[PDB]
Amino acid sequence: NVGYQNGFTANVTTNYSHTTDNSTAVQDSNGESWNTGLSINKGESAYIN
Amino acid sequence: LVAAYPIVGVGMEKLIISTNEHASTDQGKTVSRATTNSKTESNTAGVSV
Repeated sequence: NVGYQNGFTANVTTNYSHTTDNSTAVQDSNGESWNTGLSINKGESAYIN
Repeated sequence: LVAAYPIVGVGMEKLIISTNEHASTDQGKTVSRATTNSKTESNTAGVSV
């Protein structure tokens, strides 16, 4: 950066850095389900008397 | 002189066909629930000039 404050000024900055990280997690689950169902046979589909 | 003799024969009136398929329908529902708990931890260094 440059600028004006009681005359001309300038600054040049550098930077470097190194971070590390580690973590856990635990996740449960639970559920239920239902179902129905049919079928049919077209041809030979009923019996009579 | 003439002979005693029977003469027969058959004749078609109608004809009906009937197929064979096995159709099926199904219907279902579902319900579920889950929880999660976790924890992280991190560190950082750095130098600028």
